[PDB]
Amino acid sequence: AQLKFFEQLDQIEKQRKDEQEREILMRAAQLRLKQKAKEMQQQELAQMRQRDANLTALAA
Amino acid sequence: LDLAGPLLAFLFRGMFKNLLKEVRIYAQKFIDRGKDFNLELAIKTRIIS
Amino acid sequence: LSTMIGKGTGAASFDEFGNSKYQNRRTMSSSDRAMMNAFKEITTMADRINLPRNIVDRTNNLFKQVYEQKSLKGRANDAIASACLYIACRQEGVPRTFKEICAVSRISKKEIGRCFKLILKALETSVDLITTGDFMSRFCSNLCLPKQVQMAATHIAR
Amino acid sequence: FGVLAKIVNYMKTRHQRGDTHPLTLDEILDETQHLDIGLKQKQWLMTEALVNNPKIEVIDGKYAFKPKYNVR
Amino acid sequence: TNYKPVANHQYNIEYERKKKEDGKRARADKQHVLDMLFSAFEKHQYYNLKDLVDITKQPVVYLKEILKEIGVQNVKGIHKNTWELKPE
Amino acid sequence: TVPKLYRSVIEDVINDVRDIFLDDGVDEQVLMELKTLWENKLMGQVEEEPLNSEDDVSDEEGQELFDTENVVVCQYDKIHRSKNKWKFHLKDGIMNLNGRDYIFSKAIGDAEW
Amino acid sequence: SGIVPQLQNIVSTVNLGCKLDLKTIALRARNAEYNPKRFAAVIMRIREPRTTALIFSSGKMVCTGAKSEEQSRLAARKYARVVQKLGFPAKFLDFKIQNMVGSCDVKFPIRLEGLVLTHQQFSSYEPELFPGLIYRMIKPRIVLLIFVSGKVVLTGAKVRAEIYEAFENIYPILKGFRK
Amino acid sequence: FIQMSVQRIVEDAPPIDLQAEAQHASGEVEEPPRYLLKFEQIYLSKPTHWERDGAPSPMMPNEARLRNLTYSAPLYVDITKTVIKEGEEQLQTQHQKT
Amino acid sequence: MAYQLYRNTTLGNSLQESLDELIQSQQITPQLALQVLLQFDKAINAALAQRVRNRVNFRGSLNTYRFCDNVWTFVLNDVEFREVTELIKVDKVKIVACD
Repeated sequence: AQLKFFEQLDQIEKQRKDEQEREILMRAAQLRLKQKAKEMQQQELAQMRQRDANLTALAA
Repeated sequence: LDLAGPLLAFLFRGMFKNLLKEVRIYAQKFIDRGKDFNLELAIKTRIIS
Repeated sequence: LSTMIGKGTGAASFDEFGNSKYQNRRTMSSSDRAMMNAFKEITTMADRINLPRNIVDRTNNLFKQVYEQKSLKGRANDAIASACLYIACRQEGVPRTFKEICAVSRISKKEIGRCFKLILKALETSVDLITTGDFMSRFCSNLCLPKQVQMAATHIAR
Repeated sequence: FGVLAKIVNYMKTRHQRGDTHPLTLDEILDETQHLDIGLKQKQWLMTEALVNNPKIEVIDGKYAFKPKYNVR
Repeated sequence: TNYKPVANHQYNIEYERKKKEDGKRARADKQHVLDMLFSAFEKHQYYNLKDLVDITKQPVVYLKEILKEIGVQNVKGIHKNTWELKPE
Repeated sequence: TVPKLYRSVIEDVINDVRDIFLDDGVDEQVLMELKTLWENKLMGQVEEEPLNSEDDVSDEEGQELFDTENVVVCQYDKIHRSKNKWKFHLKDGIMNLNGRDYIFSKAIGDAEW
Repeated sequence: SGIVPQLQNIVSTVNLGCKLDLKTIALRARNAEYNPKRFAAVIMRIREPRTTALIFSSGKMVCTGAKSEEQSRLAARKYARVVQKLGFPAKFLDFKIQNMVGSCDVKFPIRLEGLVLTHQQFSSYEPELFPGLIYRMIKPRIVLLIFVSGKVVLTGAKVRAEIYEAFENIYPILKGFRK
Repeated sequence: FIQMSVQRIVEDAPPIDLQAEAQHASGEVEEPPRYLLKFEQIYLSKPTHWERDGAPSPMMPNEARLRNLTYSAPLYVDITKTVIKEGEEQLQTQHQKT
Repeated sequence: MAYQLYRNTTLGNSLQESLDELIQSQQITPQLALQVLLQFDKAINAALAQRVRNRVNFRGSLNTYRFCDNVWTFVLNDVEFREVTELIKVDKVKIVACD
């Protein structure tokens, strides 16, 4: 479990590097912010998509 | 001296520009709605004549 | 009972940022603006098939009667105008097919026919039944057939 | 965050019940068919941002007394 | 050939076919419509009624009733008076 | 044929669930055990209010309750009916007839009511 | 005249007196279909009376396809009893026949041109729109579709007496234009 | 005028470019279609008078004088319409003698 | 949260039973089982859509039908599934369709 905590800290470093190692690619042509915005958009679709599942289970 | 030809050419320039303007407006309405406007209906024949 | 104003001269007519004519003139009422637009549409449709001005005037009168009668207020304007044009052609003795009217109007044939029935009911009038000889002249001329061929076709149909 | 505004609507209907009592977020989330995980933590960050502007009053302790004018 | 007699214009029949296939927007249950509205508001704070109708895919009258229940119209200097999806 | 399609489906399913198994932090041996068990398991009434005047105006409702008979599950593109007959453009789907499974892309059907 | 029209379709409306759940009815009924995107009611069909009924959430139902008044009433009662079997408090209130349709043949070709010429006030003959002549009788409020083949279809009637009376009125007129 | 100037005026006019105003509020990656119209090849017919029947017939000058008609000739233009819906296919329909 | 059609078939039933066994053994959590079912639904839909290229036919009589939420529940009797390569006879069939 202590080793799993260390692996989680390494994954946090990897996400920082990926977000910042190219927050720079965008500048050369905010990546984290863009990803967050993309995540926000799906929520509405997901549920419109999701509750159909509930009624289809009742139907079949 | 401006004879018949050049005078009518000036008038036709103006009226053809107006005709294209009217086609632009009429087609833009239908395009905004998403209908595929008919070119023959867009042309207002009365303008030039 | 109105007027309108132009630019005039170049001085105080345009003000702080080009006020123009102090305004835009802004005239009239819908009970006349809608009729005006319908008249414009009727003239356009008639010119599309080279209808004479007398048929245009008869169509305008028919549309005025229908529009004031108001039994077709729910039907879209252009359909009423197209049906009025068809009825005017029928009354003048030179009928155009419903498809021919639809060719020059954005309204479909079905809607034109429905508005035609409604206009006949509202006006409490009637139109003489079309005969095969009514369309012979236009059909033969558009086909560029000789006069003898047109006569033969008319006689055959009759 | 939308589920949060929905919780606000829920506590509004709770006022409509007239049985308004000092509450917390877990019981509301349960009665509104929603879970208690780190999602509740991020939405609670949003909820504290709400507590910075809770015209619909959401205080931390004994709370939820929205109406600026309220007697019966 | 110009203005040839046609029963119905081609563009109109295409548009009518599309509309018929799509059908009218159905009146969904209040709970699901409310949840979708709340997610939409989560996207960001201000929505116009037209695009909100597009997002929710609900009848305009039913959506207006549900939105009047919770949301409130604010007169604003953005362009015009629009709806606010925050209940308070 | 159908078994070969089933094996391809197995490959697709395992490939599709690998990412979820990494996301949830669970060890990959679960997928192997799942595949093993899955394969093993497979192989003059004026007062008209009373409606009781008529009886036995229905049929047995136990068919839908049983569902033991053959079952076809698919997707429909067009379904038309003209006053007697039902017509079916059912697209790609699956059929369970007499236990043996059938696979199809275009299904055309005509039935009478 | 020696000819009596035979009914081809009867439309009757009856109120069940209770609100209903269309989704529940669609899920639980036998032959019912519900497509709120297409139509706001539930369409159900029963084969023994060979009729179709539309059921609305307001509790009002419309039954069509019945060839007889008794068949229409029995079919409406059967639909109401099916809804009641689904647990709803369905009743049979203000059952009424809104429209009746009848058909017949005069057994001779008819000159619709002469007919419309003589009865232009009631006739409407537009071959472009519809090959059959539309006659709007006044004393009975019946609309008659008269065809050159001799077939006559009457509609708009509330009772069978209206159908029979309208045909009795129209038959001498048609006999006057026999081809 | 007729032989050269009318055709040159038709050709000089810029092609009509039309597109929808972000219709459907979707991803809108140039999703609104682009409609392009280009006029070409103007044609003139001989002077013609269309009667109340609508049947075209040649119009002699003296008939125009007597019946107060206007001596005019029909004017026809070929128009090419291109639809670009960003569907990777562009269709260029041609309308002849409009 | 998907179409969820093939769950009530031989394949879906076998997958569900296997997931039930692992749940009984505590090897997998129910959330993981649900995720596996969702991924299976996606994969099976794609596989049938893509790798199936055969056209089939059938005829018969209809005894019942139902429709709700874009779900047809036809019930046919004495159906004959005819294909160019083979013909199959069935006394009764239930056709569940969705879109």
